[PDB]
Parts: sequence; C-alpha cells; structure tokens
Amino acid sequence: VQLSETPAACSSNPCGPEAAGTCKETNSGYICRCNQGYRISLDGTGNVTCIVRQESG
Repeated sequence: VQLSETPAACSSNPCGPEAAGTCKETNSGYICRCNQGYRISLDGTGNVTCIVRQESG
C-alpha cells in the first residue's frame, strides 16, 4: 500500500509492476499475488518477486 513517500515493502516493487503481481503487506512483511500469466519466483536472494509465466499463461 502506497503510504506517501515510501509505500513500505512495496517500496522496492517486490512483485515488479501491478500488471505482473500485486503486493500486500503481511505479518512477514509483504506477499505477492501474480496475475493470470505471471508466477512467483525468488530472485536469487530469496526476495519474493513476480515473473512472467510465459505470456498470458
């Protein structure tokens, strides 16, 4: 959620763009909900990010 200056957690674009996946601040910090055609991936450092599944599935 975009607070004002830094959205916090979503401030680094965890799931990338909105079209890729939406981020929600949770107990653990944040989670990523990828849209139809995208998937969850840990990008090397274990960060929860959203990547393309292929195109639209």
